[PDB]
Amino acid sequence: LQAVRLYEKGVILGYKRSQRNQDPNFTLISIKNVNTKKHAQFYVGKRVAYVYRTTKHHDGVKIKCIWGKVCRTHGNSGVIRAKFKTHIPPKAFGDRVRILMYP
Amino acid sequence: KQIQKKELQKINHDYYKGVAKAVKKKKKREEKKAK
Amino acid sequence: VELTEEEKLYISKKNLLFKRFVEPGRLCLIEYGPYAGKLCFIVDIVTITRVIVDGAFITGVPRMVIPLKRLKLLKERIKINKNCKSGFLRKTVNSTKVLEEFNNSKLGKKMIIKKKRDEATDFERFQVYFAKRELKKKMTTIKNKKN
Amino acid sequence: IDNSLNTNIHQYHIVGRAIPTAKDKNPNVYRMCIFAKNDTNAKSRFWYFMKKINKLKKSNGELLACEQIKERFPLRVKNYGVLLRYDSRTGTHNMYKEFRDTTKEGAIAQLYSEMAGRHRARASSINIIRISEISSSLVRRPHIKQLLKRRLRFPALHLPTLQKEYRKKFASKRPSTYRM
Amino acid sequence: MYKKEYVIDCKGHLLGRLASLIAKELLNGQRIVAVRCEDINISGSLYRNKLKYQEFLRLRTNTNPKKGPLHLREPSKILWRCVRGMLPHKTYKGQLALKKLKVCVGMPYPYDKKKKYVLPSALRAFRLKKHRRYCRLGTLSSRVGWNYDTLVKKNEVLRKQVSKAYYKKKVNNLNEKKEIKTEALNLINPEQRQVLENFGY
Amino acid sequence: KTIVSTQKVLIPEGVKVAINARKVTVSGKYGTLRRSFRHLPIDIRLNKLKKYIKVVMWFGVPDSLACIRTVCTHLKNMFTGVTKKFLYKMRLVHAHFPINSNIVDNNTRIEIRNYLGEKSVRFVKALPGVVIEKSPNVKDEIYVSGADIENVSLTAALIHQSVLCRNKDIRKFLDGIYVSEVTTV
Amino acid sequence: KATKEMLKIVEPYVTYGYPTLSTVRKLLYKRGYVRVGKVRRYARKKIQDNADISKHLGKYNVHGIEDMVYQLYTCGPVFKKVNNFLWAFKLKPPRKGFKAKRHAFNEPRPGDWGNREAHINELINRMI
RNA sequence: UUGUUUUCACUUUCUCCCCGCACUAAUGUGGGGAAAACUGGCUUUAUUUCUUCAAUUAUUUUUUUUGCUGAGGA
RNA sequence: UUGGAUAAGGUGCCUAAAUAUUCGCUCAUGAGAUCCCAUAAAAGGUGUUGGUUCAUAUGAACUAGCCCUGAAAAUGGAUGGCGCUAAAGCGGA
Repeated sequence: LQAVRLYEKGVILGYKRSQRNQDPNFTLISIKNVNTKKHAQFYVGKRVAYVYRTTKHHDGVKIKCIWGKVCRTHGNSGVIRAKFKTHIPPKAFGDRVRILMYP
Repeated sequence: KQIQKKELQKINHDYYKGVAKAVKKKKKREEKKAK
Repeated sequence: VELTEEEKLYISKKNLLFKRFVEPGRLCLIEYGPYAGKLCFIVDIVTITRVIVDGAFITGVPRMVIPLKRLKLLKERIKINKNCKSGFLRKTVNSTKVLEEFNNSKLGKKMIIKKKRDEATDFERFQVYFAKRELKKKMTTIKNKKN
Repeated sequence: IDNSLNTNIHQYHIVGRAIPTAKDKNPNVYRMCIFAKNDTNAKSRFWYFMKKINKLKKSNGELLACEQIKERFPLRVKNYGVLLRYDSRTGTHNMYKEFRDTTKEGAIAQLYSEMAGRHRARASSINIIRISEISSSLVRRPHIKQLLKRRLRFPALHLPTLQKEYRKKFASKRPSTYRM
Repeated sequence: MYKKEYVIDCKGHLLGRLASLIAKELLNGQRIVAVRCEDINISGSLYRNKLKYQEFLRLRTNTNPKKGPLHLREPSKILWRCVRGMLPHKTYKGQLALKKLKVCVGMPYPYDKKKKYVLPSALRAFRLKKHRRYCRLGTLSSRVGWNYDTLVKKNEVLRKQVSKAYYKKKVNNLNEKKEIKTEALNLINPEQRQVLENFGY
Repeated sequence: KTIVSTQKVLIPEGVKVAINARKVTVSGKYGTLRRSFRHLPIDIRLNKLKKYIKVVMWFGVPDSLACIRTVCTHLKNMFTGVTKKFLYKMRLVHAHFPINSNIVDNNTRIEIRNYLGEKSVRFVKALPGVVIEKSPNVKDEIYVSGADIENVSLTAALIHQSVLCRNKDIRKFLDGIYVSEVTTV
Repeated sequence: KATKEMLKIVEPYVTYGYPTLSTVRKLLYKRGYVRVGKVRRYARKKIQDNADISKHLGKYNVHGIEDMVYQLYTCGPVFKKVNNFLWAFKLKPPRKGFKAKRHAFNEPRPGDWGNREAHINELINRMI
């Protein structure tokens, strides 16, 4: 009905990572319907918004967004690396991100 | 390039002939030795 | 030397567990690799796991060697010779119109409509949505009348 | 072309000769075709065999030719019999094995895989002697004999190998291995 | 992965593969519910798996077995423990992932009326060669001391009857709806018709 | 690994068979037998108008190929059992203590007494579809008959194994019940 | 003979081959750095110009990056001077990775060290 | 003490004949024989947009979508 | 410090990356699973797989891959754990 969507759903996995070591500069993101590197390449360069709610108002609003960009693919199974302006808090692992059709 | 193809065919033909001749001569040597 | 009604009836009703063998001329559909989604014809068998498939010059698959596990055999099979090559294969494929016959089966139609469905433009997507809306309206009217 | 399908064994024809000295003026020229990943490995194997059979080493020798033999008919299926010498964990043995495929290189790759899988014979322990096409009349191994029937057909009991795209995790209903 | 929760039917699924897939989904913050956990299959003979469980059973803390490895016998609990072992349960995030999983034997009241999914990557029919022995988790649990196998079978046949009735009713409804559609499809405008049959609707 | 291997079993005259998903059902004048072979990879081609059934296995390694003849022999045993009951003649041998056998429960649950003078009743219950009686010709003989070869043979084995002697020289104390012969009716 | 014998003792720790003209040229153009300062005070600088090549190597009539490429590809009369003037190339890791640095290139198993002959060019291209 | 030459034996059939004559995994089959020649191979003439013109190497020229960075202030 | 790309090693989950592709072998009623490294032998097997040499599709004798016996210790227990057999084992590519 109302509230059009025009973005793809993604899930925040961990940071860019090895065993026993983390690099919280890139966040791993999974796409709703991408399971290959070739398909994941389609979304490179798109802006991704992590929209989350706060307990109390901050600019008259209870919602705030952390912006980021899809930098490159990760692995062979359609996981991407995203770089945000500020590091994604590990509270957000498993949470939902908008990956928008623009640019 | 027909003459080139002919020339390149003959060298490979002769190489295979040499390989087959070696195979036959080693087989003959083994047959002679077996008895 | 001939058995007539009994042979025809029993052979027709035999209903084997395994049909669509790996004979030469069997029409298969590649489901893995760079050629996945394309049709081809088994021309000969090299090993138990490896075969040679020559999609004729009409299905965009070169005469190549493929592992058999990458194929999906379909109902169709043409009567090509075990020895025959690409040109005669194209001749006989066009003669028997096996490709046309495949593009009438449940699988063939499904692939055709899916292929022409994901190529739909935005306007075509809205067109099908609008048509479905009109159809749904008619459905509700006739269902309400059915009471 | 499918690189994942394609192995990288090739047949190389290599010709070499000892550097002429004062003792001998025209050394006999040694010629052999071998199988290797590339021409460099091919030359290395050629010099290894030169040293092993003849008393001729890389230092005292020179190359004369190194080319690649390509199969005349890469899409005709043919039967190959390959003689073989390999050493085990306790001895050295010769064996004769048969294959059938389009190219001698493919047959050799098959042989290497079979040796590794059956006798744990690493490639360093293998010496290929005399791979050659054999007619259907004198094929010896039953697993090749049964492939030359007048009309060969069998079912396709192999499991499906779908694309990674369609290899989805959650299925709506149980798929059938029965197929067809 | 992107649903509110995934209900999966564990019948004919290999225990370890199923647990691995489930654990990855849980770690990615996906809630799953595993039903019919007593029909999970395990590779290897029933005797071999029974021996493995006896070796597990012989294992308790000498000082005070209350603290020892709680062994558990319900196949649902066995699957739950396998998933936990496949999971970093000693951290906060791992604990959340573990608690996002629900396991049942049979199909209880909410889950017998929703779609059950299947992981083809863990189906016995696809992962085990037909000439090699396998085990049934329900019978293994019964031999170990679960003693609730037959009751689950009774409940399952009852659920089969009610599901059969529902399926017949649904099939009749779908047939009558298709009959409605094929006739109402003649009442729409011809160019709408062309679009619908061009795109296969 | 052979490509295809088959073996053919003729269907006798008085028997009717039905095979679906390697679940065979055999019916004859002496009852009905029902066997399942879902543990083997095989095609069972049943021909009715021309009799016979062919068991065919594709891509069989020798270990699996060994089962083709096993299945064929099982099928022909089913045929023979359903057309003429399998019969197992057993003999009761004793040195000094005659063995008192009593058949009760409409030719089932045979009871054995006086084995080595133990005056303690032993008994075995016949498997389903198996009939135990005593031979009307020889006094120390027992007939174990039925359609199912496995059932009747297992019942005979149960009779034999229920009466083994303990703590004595087995080769000197020969007494017991032994399968003298196996035939049909 | 001298350099070949020197290379022989270090063979298990290097890989080498025959560079060919295009890879020599692109090595010089993309990774070419040069020792500019007075002797033993060199101060590595990217080429970016022919001025310093002329300044140091001009007396051999080799002022120009193309002259350097020629003298390197063909073991020309001015080779030692050009090579010594050229700073050692600092290469990035291969794009697709190595096979196994532990084993020889000529070993039947995957390996990396030794003489690659003409196969050094494909490796340089992804190391560049 | 090397070349050179010769012999037979090599293929497809939805062909025909005989035997088992339905025996097959089979809408066929096993064994034994004939046939030409579609199939396959070769030789000519014209074409490569009906179709192919590959692969590798050397030698060159571009291109789609995009990540990060902007030292300095002559 | 910011990006990129790798080494060693890995890619079923724990754990970032293949339930990848391709070819064989193996069923273990104490399978096996990365140098150092965290034990295993002589001697056997009519388990199965592949070779070699003799005898009119049979009988033998060898050979060597995996598997099995040989193979018993004390708190409860460790291929790191879960587990894995159309491998997530072994040998390759």
